[PDB]
Formats: sequence, structure tokens, C-alpha cells
Amino acid sequence: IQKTPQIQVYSRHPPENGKPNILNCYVTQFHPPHIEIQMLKNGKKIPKVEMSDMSFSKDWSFYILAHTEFTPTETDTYACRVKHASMAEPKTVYWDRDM
Amino acid sequence: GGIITQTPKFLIGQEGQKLTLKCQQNFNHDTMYWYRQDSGKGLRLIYYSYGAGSTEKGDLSEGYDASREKKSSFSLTVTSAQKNEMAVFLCASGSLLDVREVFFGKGTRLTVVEDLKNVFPPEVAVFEPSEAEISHTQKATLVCLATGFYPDHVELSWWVNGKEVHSGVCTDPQPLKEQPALNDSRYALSSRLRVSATFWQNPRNHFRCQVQFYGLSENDEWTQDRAKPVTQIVSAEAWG
Amino acid sequence: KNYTFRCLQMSSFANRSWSRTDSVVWLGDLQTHRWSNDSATISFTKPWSQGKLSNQQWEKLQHMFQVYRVSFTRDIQELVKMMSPKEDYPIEIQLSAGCEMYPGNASESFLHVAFQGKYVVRFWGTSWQTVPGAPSWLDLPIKVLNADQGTSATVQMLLNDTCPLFVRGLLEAGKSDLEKQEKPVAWLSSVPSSAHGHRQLVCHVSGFYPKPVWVMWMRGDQEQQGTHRGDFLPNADETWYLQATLDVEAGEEAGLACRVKHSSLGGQDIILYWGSLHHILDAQKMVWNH
Amino acid sequence: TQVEQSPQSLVVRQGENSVLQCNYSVTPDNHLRWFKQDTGKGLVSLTVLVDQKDKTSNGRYSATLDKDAKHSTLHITATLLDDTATYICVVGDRGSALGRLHFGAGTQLIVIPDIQNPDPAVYQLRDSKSSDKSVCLFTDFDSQTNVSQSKDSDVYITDKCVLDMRSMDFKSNSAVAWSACANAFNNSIIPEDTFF
Ligand SMILES: *[C@@H]1O[C@H](CO)[C@@H](O[C@@H]2O[C@H](CO)[C@@H](O[C@@H]3O[C@H](CO)[C@@H](O[C@H]4O[C@H](CO)[C@@H](O)[C@H](O)[C@@H]4O)[C@H](O)[C@@H]3O)[C@H](O)[C@H]2NC(C)=O)[C@H](O)[C@H]1NC(C)=O
Ligand SMILES: *[C@@H]1O[C@H](CO)[C@@H](O[C@@H]2O[C@H](CO)[C@@H](O[C@@H]3O[C@H](CO)[C@@H](O)[C@H](O)[C@@H]3O)[C@H](O)[C@H]2NC(C)=O)[C@H](O)[C@H]1NC(C)=O
Ligand SMILES: *[C@@H]1O[C@H](CO)[C@@H](O[C@@H]2O[C@H](CO)[C@@H](O)[C@H](O)[C@H]2NC(C)=O)[C@H](O)[C@H]1NC(C)=O
Repeated sequence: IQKTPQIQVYSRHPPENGKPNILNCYVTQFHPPHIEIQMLKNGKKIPKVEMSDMSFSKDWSFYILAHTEFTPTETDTYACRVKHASMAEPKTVYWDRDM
Repeated sequence: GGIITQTPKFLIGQEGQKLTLKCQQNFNHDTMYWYRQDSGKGLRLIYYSYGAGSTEKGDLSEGYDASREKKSSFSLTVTSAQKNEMAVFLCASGSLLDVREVFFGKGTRLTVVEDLKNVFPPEVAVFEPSEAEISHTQKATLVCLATGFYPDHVELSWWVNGKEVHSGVCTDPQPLKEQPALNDSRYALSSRLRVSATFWQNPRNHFRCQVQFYGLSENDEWTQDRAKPVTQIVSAEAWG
Repeated sequence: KNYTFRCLQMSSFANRSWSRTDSVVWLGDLQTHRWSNDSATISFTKPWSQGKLSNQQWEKLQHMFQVYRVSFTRDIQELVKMMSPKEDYPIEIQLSAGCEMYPGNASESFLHVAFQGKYVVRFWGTSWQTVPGAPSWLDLPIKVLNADQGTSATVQMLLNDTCPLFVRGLLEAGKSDLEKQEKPVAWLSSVPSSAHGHRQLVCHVSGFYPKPVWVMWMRGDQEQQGTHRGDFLPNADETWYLQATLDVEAGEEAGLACRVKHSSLGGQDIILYWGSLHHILDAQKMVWNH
Repeated sequence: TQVEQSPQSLVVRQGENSVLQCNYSVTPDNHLRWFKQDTGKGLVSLTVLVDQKDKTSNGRYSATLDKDAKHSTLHITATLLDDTATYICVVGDRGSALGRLHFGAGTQLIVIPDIQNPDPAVYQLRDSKSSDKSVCLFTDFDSQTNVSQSKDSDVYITDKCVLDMRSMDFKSNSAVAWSACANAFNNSIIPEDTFF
């Protein structure tokens, strides 16, 4: 309704193909706080996805951090899909390791 | 500051009849309440209001509705009357800036009847004291009876020399049934008044026994033979 | 000025029937408490979260807050009744209550309430107050809430005495976690620019704690003023991520390095050179089909 | 029920003290207050208690409150006959007008008069309008004696009733029975020195 969410998808450690890592999806600046966040591997939803407790910065804006255990590779695709009232259709953001 | 007044004092309604009861306050209170008192139970909130157009449901909100037309008035309406129920409805007004400033109305008394054919006014008789009590106690007890009235929507009062009296007076706290075996049975009521012998002995001291019956009106019109059992005063008299 | 204690409340009212209130508590950048709407007890998120409060002291607070949550939820449900057309559902309320702790005995306390996203009310001194630019209709709810002298006393007790006392103990208790040093780990990457024959150089810095870091692009001692620092993003393990970019023309990459300065390193600044032995070898392990 | 008053009914000798109490489970417990509801009328405030350990007193009514024990007592000093009424205890769960009141069932108080000089007697009272009807008033009987409503349909009898001549300091109990005179009160255990 009010503010549209901002999705950042980064890894915990430098990505090495075949070596296990942590993917993080940082979602901010949305309002109301009701939001749906899913991390996907090759379109398919990743099952065990851990979520931080929803909080909000000094500017009153919300932030929530989703993160999952993953193994990066050349062919496999990773994304973060967000459903929020402010948006007509869900926002899918792909992990780009070079930025 | 003023008064919170309910209307009517007493109410007669038939099984299924939609009754309404108004409450007006001049306290300049924004919050208004309609409660229901049941014997052996605490006051239960039906509806409340924060001012004109606001009607918020209580716990006993079922079978009723409220209408707050203006700050001054709150109005409760019983959607349908229950078979042969008897109820008390209490109005209260409250300060929006002082939780502890609550003022209450004197209550409305409801009586649901089978047929208005059952509604009868009281027949009031004064009994002059015993010449036996004056020669013994030197105290004269005028006695009064109010019999054959339905419902017990009555107000008895003693009057000497045109002025109402409370000293030496005693009225029954509860009325006596005529036929307790039948439902909607006529009632009896007694009231004593004691004055000094010297006072009663004087035939220039006038004693009047007033009874206010709260019966029917233009609204609540019947088609029976004998005179309407309307609201009236039926009073008896004596001198000595 | 050093550590800020924040108790964050997030209450959502969808209508007359549906509500939910959730909280998180922050000592600086570390969360100490978590209170779900489904949990009837405040949950500790660090082993030192009770601070130096006794079990009976803590229990008295938890019970205080337990009672408050149910009271607050209804009081709003009632204020929507009272405020009929001026405001209605869906309603969103945020509360920020806490201490900013300074050296010695120095402390400043606060209680701020945001309505529907905007900051509108603060508890100031001994009463609730609207703040500049608040909707006019808030005057009646404030006049109504300020009628309650018990809440005022309870709140004054917390902000003035309890919160500073609590957080002073909280600081001693958690010293090992608060004063921690985590070394950042940097790695370079690159992507094309909007412009033709232009590249953007990304320098990734991750896993550092505390938050203050310096990340610059260099060409000798020459700090590349074109460097654009990103916004600090958190990691799950209570550490930080940041990335610094530089827009270059193809071939200007040779000689450039990413310099990282941090407290954990101890004067041993990370110098990461574009095209270094490690860069090449680290780049081989991170290849994909885009 | 969250507010409970004790006892359901209380009998006190006139001129004595009355102690009615109320325990509650209402939370929060902002304030407690007592009302007196006169037989067939509305509710009248007597006192409001606000502090954790409060004591307040309006005229002859006095009250206490231990918000920890969640208990409050009402004290009527020098019980007058005019104190015969239901006493209702109410708890307000908030300080603002956003709160709600919780009402106890009430304690019915009955104040027996102090009949200092008894003279039990039942007299026949002739009607004002004519010879018939007739009625019999059993009066001046002690506080101890109690009136019984006989089984019979023909004779209707009322319960004990106090009157008070204020510029006399005089008080007398009474009972009324109508259609036989000496037989009117036979089901009630009448005193042996009853005049006729
Ligand atoms: C946020 O937290 C609040 C506190 O944790 C939640 O509020 C409470 O929610 C519960 C459950 O919704 C409320 O109690 C319910 O009362 C019902 C009866 O009135 C119970 O129903 C049961 O009986 C019926 C038959 O009569 C069955 O058909 C039914 O299946 C069921 O077994 C419920 O089981 C339950 O007790 C309670 O009143 C609320 N308390 C307060 C203080 O408001 C709130 O919902 C939470 N919000 C969300 C969205 O999670
Ligand atoms: C908790 O701390 C607050 C401060 O944030 C205290 O508020 C201050 O309390 C004093 C009374 O002790 C207030 O009263 C007086 O104000 C007048 C001016 O209006 C001034 O002339 C007096 O000298 C006196 O200060 C004062 O207004 C108030 N300050 C603010 C900022 O509102 C509060 O009382 C403390 N409570 C407890 C329980 O410790
Ligand atoms: C009050 O709001 C809640 C949340 O918006 C409503 O709950 C939803 O109910 C619909 C069906 O009516 C479901 O499809 C949703 O999944 C529910 N949401 C949640 C979060 O449980 C509720 O119906 C609303 N009440 C009214 C009276 O409209």
C-alpha cells in the first residue's frame, strides 16, 4: 500500500562453485509489515529457509533478513521472490555473484 | 451538575412486542450506557456510546439495539419481548476525561403480559385505627390496602393536611399475590401510618392515602368492555 | 555517546477481530530479546539478556509487560470505536522505547509512537504528546490517555529509572559479545557499465564486526574519489557486509586495488589488487553462465 | 464471575456496625467503588478507592482496598434503618475512559430495629367508607418474633414491617391480615403476653 520493498541478494562468503555457502536476502523499506519472502533454487522454492525477526530502522521502515544454506555452481540459479500489498505481481530478484 | 433521567419508570409489553426506553443526561457526558440487572446477577452491559451515531455492543447485545440521536439522548430498544419475563434496565452516563465520573438513572421496570385483558388498577381502602390502641398505646395507626392490581407498577404515599408524609409511615417492601398458583395474578399491598392520639382525635386533621398506578395509555389501546386500566391515582380518605 | 537500547513494538490491527503484536530488543546492533505474538513470555536471544536483574526482578517486569500487551491491544480496539470516521482499520502502530547510554551516569530516555508509518506521538516527561505535523484528531486520544495517572507513573518509572539501570547491567553482562572483533574478508568482481566500453568494479567486504569500516579503491597512494560505498547489509551471524564500486574504462583495471581498513585487522590493512595471483585463482572458482 | 461480594445477605441490629466485603479477580484493577442501590431505584456512589493500599470515608460509610489481596471492605458505622439496601461493588479495569466496569451481585443489607419497650397487641380496624371490610394489625412486637404467611387461600398476611415517628424517637414493627380476628395470627409463633 504505502512503501514498496527493496530486495538485496548477497552471499555470506566469497562464492566458490561446489563449496557450501550461505545466501542472504535482505528485504527493506516496505510498509505494511505483512510480507511473504521465498528463496528459490532453479525456480523450485528452497525448503529450509531461516528468517530473522522483523524489525525496523530509526526511519520507522521495516527490514527482514532471509538466509539459507546453499552450494553455488555454474548452472544452478538462485533467487529471492517477495509478495507485498504495494506490488501488483511478486518481485523475483536473482542472485548475481558479480555485483 | 444535573440529572440522568430514564423513561418510562415502568413498562408493560406483550410477548413479541418491540419496546423502546429513552435516557436523557444533561451532565454533558460523551459516554452513555444501557445495563440490565437480573436478581442474583451483576449489571451486564447491553450497549454503550461515545456520542451521536455511535452504538457499541456490550455482552448482552443480542435481542436489542441502541440509537444515540444526540449527546443528550441514548435510546434502547428491546427487539422482541420474552414470554412472561421481568427485567430492570439501567442507564448510566460517563465522562470521557474521568473514568471515575459515572452517574446512574433510577431504572426502568419491565413486565411482559399474556394479554392486556390481565391489566387491572388497584382498589384503595383506609382503615381507621382501633379505639383499643388509643386507650392502651395512645398511638393511632391508620392502615391502608391496595388490592387487585396488575402488574406491581405502584407508588403508595400518605398525605396529611395536603402535605406528603414520611414520619410514622411504613409500606410493604414486596407485594402479595392473589392467586399465586396462576401466572399474571393480581396483587395486594399494605401500608401503616402512625400519629399521636391527640393528633388523630382532631377532626380538623385530614388523612389521605395516595396510590399511583402505572398502567396503559393511548399507545397500548384495547377493545375490552370495562374502563381502560390507564395510569391513574386511586386515593382513600379519613378525618377522625 | 556509545550504546542505544531499543525496545521495538510492531502492532498490526486488520479489523475488529484480528490483531497481533510482536517485539525485538536491540542493544546497539545486537538483538537481546524477542517476543512473538504466540509467545506469552519474553525470549532471551543472548545468554546475558537478563542483565544483572534477579529472577524475581525479571519476573516482575515480564508480568508487567505481559499485562500491558493485552491492555494496549484492547485500548486501540476501543480508540477505533471512539474515533469512528476520523480513523479506521487497517491500523499499524510502532513503538520505540529505550535509552541512549553515555559515559558516567549520563543517559537520555525516549518513547516514540509511529502511526501508520509516520511518527506522531512521544511520551514526554509525565504525559503523552503529539509531535510537530501530527494529525489534529490525535488530540482527543491524547487527552483520553493522559487521564490515566497509573500508566504515566509506570512509564516514568521505566524510562527514568528502570531502562538506564537495566541497560547499565546489560552492558557489563554482555561485554564479551559487545566488544568482539571480527575480521572482514574481501573479494573483487566486475560487471559491464551502462556506458559503452566501461566496467564497474565491485569490492566485496564481509564478516566484519563492529560496524565501522573503511573501503576504498586505490592506484598507489591515490584514493579513487569515484568509489561508491554501498549500504551496510547484515549477515545472519550478527556480522556485516558492504561493497565498494568503481567505474573504470576497459584497461584501467591494472594497478587498481581495493584497500580495507578495520579494527580487527590491527593496522594490517587488506590490499586486494586487481589481477593479483589470488584474484585470478579466486575468480576461477566463481564462474557461471549469467 | 470476576467480582464476588460477601455475604449474599447481612442482618444488623440498628445502631450497630456493618461490615460487607468484596474480593475480585479483575485485571488491571485501576479503581474499586461502592454503590448503594435503594429498593426499586438506581445506583448511588458511596466511595471510590484508587491507591494500592487506599482508605476513604464519605459520611458514615468508610472503605478500604488491598489491591495486592484484591479485597475491599465497606464499613457502615451506626447503622440507621435507612441503610436497608443492596450494596454493589464495582472494579474499573483502566484509568482512561477506555476501561470497563465489572459489577458484583450485591449484598442485601437488613437492619432490625431496636424495640426498646415492647407491647405486643393485635387490633381490629374498621373500613373508612363503611362497616365492611375489616382488617387486623399485629403490632409493637419484639425484634425476635417472626410473621408466617398461612397456607389458606381465604386469609392473606404480610411480613414484619418497621415504622418510625421521628419527633418521638419511637419505632414499632407490624403485620396486617385480612378476610377470624383472634384466629388471624395462629400460624405465626406469637408471644404469650399479646393483648386482645
Ligand atoms: C496474537 O496474540 C493473542 C494472544 O496470544 C491472540 O489472541 C487470543 O486468541 C485466542 C485464539 O484466537 C482467543 O481465544 C479463543 O477463544 C475461543 C472461544 O471464545 C476458543 O474457541 C474454542 O472453542 C470453540 C467452541 O466454543 C471451538 O469451536 C474452537 O475450535 C476452539 O477450540 C479458542 O480456542 C481460543 O481460546 C483469545 O481470546 C485471544 N486473547 C486475547 C488476549 O485477545 C491473537 O489471536 C494473536 N493473533 C494472531 C493473528 O496470531
Ligand atoms: C522522570 O523524568 C522526567 C524528565 O524527563 C520528569 O519530568 C519533569 O518532572 C518535573 C517534576 O519533578 C516537572 O515539573 C516542573 O515543571 C515546571 C514547568 O512546567 C518547572 O517550573 C518545575 O521546576 C518542574 O520542573 C517537569 O515539567 C518535568 N519535565 C519534563 C521534561 O516534562 C519526571 O517527573 C520524572 N519522573 C519520575 C517518577 O522520576
Ligand atoms: C480481519 O482481518 C483478517 C486478516 O486480514 C481476516 O482474516 C482472513 O480471513 C480470510 C477469510 O475470511 C482468509 O482467507 C485469510 O487467510 C485470513 N487472514 C489471516 C491472516 O488469517 C479476517 O477475515 C478479517 N475479519 C473480517 C470481519 O473481515
